[PDB]
Amino acid sequence: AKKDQLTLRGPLYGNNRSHSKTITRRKWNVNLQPCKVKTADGKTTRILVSTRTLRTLKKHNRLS
Amino acid sequence: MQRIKKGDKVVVITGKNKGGSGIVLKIMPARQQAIVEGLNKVTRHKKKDQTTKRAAKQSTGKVQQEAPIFLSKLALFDQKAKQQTIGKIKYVMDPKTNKKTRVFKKSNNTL
RNA sequence: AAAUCCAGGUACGGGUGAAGACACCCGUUAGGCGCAACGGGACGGAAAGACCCCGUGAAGCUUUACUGUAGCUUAAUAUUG
RNA sequence: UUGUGGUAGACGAGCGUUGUAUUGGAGUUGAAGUCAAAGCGUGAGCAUUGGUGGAUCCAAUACAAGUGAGAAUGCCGGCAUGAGUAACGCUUGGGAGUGAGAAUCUCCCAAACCGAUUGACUAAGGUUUCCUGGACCAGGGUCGUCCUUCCAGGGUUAGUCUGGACCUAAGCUGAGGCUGAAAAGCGUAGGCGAUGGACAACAGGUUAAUAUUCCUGUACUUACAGUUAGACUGAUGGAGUG
RNA sequence: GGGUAGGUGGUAAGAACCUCAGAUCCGGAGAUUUCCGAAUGGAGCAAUCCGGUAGUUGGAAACAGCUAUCAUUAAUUGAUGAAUAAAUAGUCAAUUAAAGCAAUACGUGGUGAAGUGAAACAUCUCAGUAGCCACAGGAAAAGAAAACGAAUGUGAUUCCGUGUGUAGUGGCGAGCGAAAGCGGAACAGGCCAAACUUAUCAUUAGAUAGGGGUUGUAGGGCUUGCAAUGUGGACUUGAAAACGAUAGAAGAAGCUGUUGGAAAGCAGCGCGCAAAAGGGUGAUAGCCCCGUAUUUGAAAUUGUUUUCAUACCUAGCGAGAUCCCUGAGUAGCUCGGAAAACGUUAUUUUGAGUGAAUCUGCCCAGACCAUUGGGUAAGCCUAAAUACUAAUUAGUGACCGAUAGCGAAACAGUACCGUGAGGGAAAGGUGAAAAGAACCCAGAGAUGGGAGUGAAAUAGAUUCUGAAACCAUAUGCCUACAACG
Ligand SMILES: [Mg+2]
Ligand SMILES: [Mg+2]
Ligand SMILES: [Mg+2]
Ligand SMILES: [Mg+2]
Ligand SMILES: [Mg+2]
Ligand SMILES: [Mg+2]
Ligand SMILES: [Mg+2]
Ligand SMILES: [Mg+2]
Ligand SMILES: [Mg+2]
Ligand SMILES: [Mg+2]
Ligand SMILES: [Mg+2]
Ligand SMILES: [Mg+2]
Ligand SMILES: [Mg+2]
Ligand SMILES: [Mg+2]
Ligand SMILES: [Mg+2]
Ligand SMILES: [Mg+2]
Ligand SMILES: [Mg+2]
Ligand SMILES: [Mg+2]
Ligand SMILES: [Mg+2]
Ligand SMILES: [Mg+2]
Ligand SMILES: [Mg+2]
Ligand SMILES: [Mg+2]
Ligand SMILES: [Mg+2]
Ligand SMILES: [Mg+2]
Ligand SMILES: [Mg+2]
Ligand SMILES: [Mg+2]
Ligand SMILES: [Mg+2]
Ligand SMILES: [Mg+2]
Ligand SMILES: [Mg+2]
Ligand SMILES: [Mg+2]
Ligand SMILES: [Mg+2]
Ligand SMILES: [Mg+2]
Ligand SMILES: [Mg+2]
Ligand SMILES: [Mg+2]
Ligand SMILES: [Mg+2]
Ligand SMILES: [Mg+2]
Ligand SMILES: [Mg+2]
Ligand SMILES: [Mg+2]
Ligand SMILES: [Mg+2]
Ligand SMILES: [Mg+2]
Ligand SMILES: [Mg+2]
Ligand SMILES: [Mg+2]
Ligand SMILES: [Mg+2]
Ligand SMILES: [Mg+2]
Ligand SMILES: [Mg+2]
Ligand SMILES: [Mg+2]
Ligand SMILES: [Mg+2]
Ligand SMILES: [Mg+2]
Ligand SMILES: [Mg+2]
Ligand SMILES: [Mg+2]
Ligand SMILES: [Mg+2]
Repeated sequence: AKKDQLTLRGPLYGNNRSHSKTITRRKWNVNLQPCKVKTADGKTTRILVSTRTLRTLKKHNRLS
Repeated sequence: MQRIKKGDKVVVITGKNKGGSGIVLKIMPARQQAIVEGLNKVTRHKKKDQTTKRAAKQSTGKVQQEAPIFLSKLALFDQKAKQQTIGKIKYVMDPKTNKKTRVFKKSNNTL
């Protein structure tokens, strides 16, 4: 599914309000992007994470 | 235990037959009835049926048998007492044999 | 068996009447009851008119009617040196 | 004294049903129900007697309601009218017999239609409708002693037939895996999937009902073991054929 | 274990047996438990087909009996091991869990309409309802203030009444509608991270296993002393006792006469009661029977509570130092949404982007700033009051009494309808007792008329009572020149 693999954070369902306040259901999807995380110099899996989790990994010196 | 057993003398205290003394030949606990010999004589109109070795003859005319009687209408008959009377019974347990025995309440007669 | 059937013992002419009468008014005619026929009438039977109108009814379709939207396209921003 | 027609409508006073609470009373010497009659009331309504019936019911004062049926092309059940009317959905005569009863059942002789079919073998489906004896509640558009109806008993025999233990087509399922808010969708290896491919039995007879299945006669095929003789054996893979 | 003298389940008579060495029956605990079904050796059109492996018994083997085992996923461990040296991916084996169902009911979360109302309709309402899906539990959820809120104030959460249809929010229209405070039900607060320290990992640890700590009238760590050996838990094992649950035992008191088929009704004379609740017995029984009030009893399983011991957790007030720690892609901010009564806004939440500080710190008191005051976010667990009843036991009803009550009083989700999902009926009463009509007559027989049983046969299996419409028979009256709501 369109969800993170490190965390479980997924899509966010809400309303699409326009002029005249017409209601139409819409879905916000997470910015899923591919990244490779080294683990003890091995198993460089090409995991699919969000950009928020990618920033967390970057500031943690690629720790997960 | 039971008020009426198979064998003891019994009489009827209500109905057309009053003071009818007899011996209980068989007791049905489920239907609360009791077959007593000589009382409640009914005469089924015996037909003729021939489909078996015994049914080839099955000689049955005006056979009078026994009709069952409600156990409530029955009352135990006293024998040990010189002047016999109809009464109710207890369920005392004598420690001599530790077995329950019926004893009348208007006298001291066992069973 | 069947649809039908408010209860019926259910004539014709002129008139009248919710405006075209077996039943009302005035006249005429007609013994009681069947059977075989043919359809004049009973505004005959079957279908809460499909035509018309009404309802701030429904549905299908159309468009430069309104409000939106899938899709398509453009830019900013993140992945992105 | 003035009044008393009346729809929509407003107001007031009452009847009746079921049950509950308090009092009293009746009832196998006959309660409710139910039918009939020549009664009483201003109205809803209320009694008396007799028949039937077989165990509950009544009066008063209050209280609570699933409390009042003529209509809704109202629902359910029964019964009329139409009406003994339309209809009874392609096939004749006679002789003998059974039987309480025969145009309709059994047998026989004809007769009339089918005869690229109303004839015979089977697939699919039907699921005992098949055979024997008995019956005539119901069903049979009439009748019935008779039936594909009902009752009781019985009937379907495979190494070779039709399908599995063999194989695949369309397609289905599908560990991992991919995709997707969830349920799930797609899909690889494998596995299913005939309407196709490969595979050894023919002739006759027999019972009321089964027969390449049972019986007779003559055969064939595939496995395993022992044995004799010969030969080096050669697949989960390659190739040819299929 | 209880309990007896009968039993072999109902339509059900008969045949044949069992049973007083204690049967049938009731209660507790066990044994066996075919096939399908989560179905799980493989398949498949459910209750079928086809197997593998390791044993063991017959055979000369094929083979055939009799046993046990063989699905998938996840976690742990061990072995083996590619591209490619090492190492992973992968493969195999062992152990432990998960699958599914239902209680037409409650809980949480995700997703989420429309009929309708606004007398049209699009904002809005309906409604975060129906439905779909995931996860449970015996309840769930929530929960210990970065809080309410305006005060010499209260001090987790949950539920009930009021505050009130109030403040407010709404094409300011239809409508929607709290949070404080007050009165009640119940009441409980605990524990990690970081400092600091110990031991070990080629100690590059930035990792593992321990001691120390859990905060707001700030807490803890660093150094230095006094007082402590207790009280209490949401807590483990045992032992003992009490109160129960699942069979039971005992359990008082009436005769006579009358109508009647039958007395229990009626009448006379009595009696018992911690029992006058109820059911049956030929009518309407306190004293006929079973029971009820009351007193009692458990071998075995199981529930609650209490006592004792036993683990685990659990402990105060000072001094100095001025040093360290207090939860970061976090709180804020911007762009689109939402939650709260609010139609987006101080507070809460998040899809995209950006991004802080460290007790002289940070957040809050409806934009915002300053003063004052309140509180300590970015970590976790939490009994009670609360929601519901498919089921077990007892009981109740100014609830129903075969068109009513559950669709279903009977063998009802049946017969039947449909390819399927699905839809879905009608039907109860003989008599006290079958004593269910032997026998005669007519008839082929069913059946009818007598006889017989019975109080009643016009109670006869067509079986309580039997209404009307409807169809026939008959006493009496009228009707064939007669226009008829
Ligand atoms: Mg809307
Ligand atoms: Mg008719
Ligand atoms: Mg005129
Ligand atoms: Mg019309
Ligand atoms: Mg319109
Ligand atoms: Mg509309
Ligand atoms: Mg673009
Ligand atoms: Mg008047
Ligand atoms: Mg009354
Ligand atoms: Mg009467
Ligand atoms: Mg009514
Ligand atoms: Mg009719
Ligand atoms: Mg007729
Ligand atoms: Mg006619
Ligand atoms: Mg005719
Ligand atoms: Mg004709
Ligand atoms: Mg014909
Ligand atoms: Mg003919
Ligand atoms: Mg011809
Ligand atoms: Mg043919
Ligand atoms: Mg049949
Ligand atoms: Mg035949
Ligand atoms: Mg025959
Ligand atoms: Mg006939
Ligand atoms: Mg053969
Ligand atoms: Mg196959
Ligand atoms: Mg084939
Ligand atoms: Mg044949
Ligand atoms: Mg025993
Ligand atoms: Mg709407
Ligand atoms: Mg509207
Ligand atoms: Mg409207
Ligand atoms: Mg909880
Ligand atoms: Mg007893
Ligand atoms: Mg007693
Ligand atoms: Mg009584
Ligand atoms: Mg803020
Ligand atoms: Mg809202
Ligand atoms: Mg402060
Ligand atoms: Mg302020
Ligand atoms: Mg903090
Ligand atoms: Mg019913
Ligand atoms: Mg009925
Ligand atoms: Mg069917
Ligand atoms: Mg008779
Ligand atoms: Mg009748
Ligand atoms: Mg009757
Ligand atoms: Mg005359
Ligand atoms: Mg004349
Ligand atoms: Mg005239
Ligand atoms: Mg006249």
